[PDB]
Amino acid sequence: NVNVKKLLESLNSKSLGDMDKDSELAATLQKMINPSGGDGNASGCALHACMAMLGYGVREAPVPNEISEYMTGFFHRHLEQIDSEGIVSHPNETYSKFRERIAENILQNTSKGSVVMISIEQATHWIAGFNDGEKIMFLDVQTGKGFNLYDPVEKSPDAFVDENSSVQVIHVSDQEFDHYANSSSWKSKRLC
Repeated sequence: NVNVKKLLESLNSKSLGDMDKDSELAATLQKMINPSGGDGNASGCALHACMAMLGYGVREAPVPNEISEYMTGFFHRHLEQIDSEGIVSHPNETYSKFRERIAENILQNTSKGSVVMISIEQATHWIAGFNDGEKIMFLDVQTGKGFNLYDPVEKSPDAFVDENSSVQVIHVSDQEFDHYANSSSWKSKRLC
């Protein structure tokens, strides 16, 4: 049975950058959550990242033909904030800088232990985001990457971000997460 509080300790006891550390946990979690490396629709994954980070347990995300039991209608309570403009990219802003400004905005509105679902360019893609007290961990348990903006190639910390790259941080209520936890959908997903 997989213990996330265990990983996080190990991880944080290394000479790695905040992006490495994310890229690492995410690549770890991705072999369990998205073993298939399915590059389909990625809300499923993004949320299992959240479930896992809250201590609900690591489980495989829905597959394409499971998105119908639960995720088909998961965001209805949040379509306005997704459809929104969100946190927009600056010009000459690098990837690292953007990620950092996105993090400091999340830290301002969340608490240690809290997670968020992160819409990238209006649900173009989906990543998770985990508050550890001190910093945000952006995880992309689908592609096994850390922070990214769903570009077709990898980007370096010092890459320049495209102009009007946008991200909308979605604060799913704890009820929504709990609702999903007592849901046969969740329960029938493979543990670890």
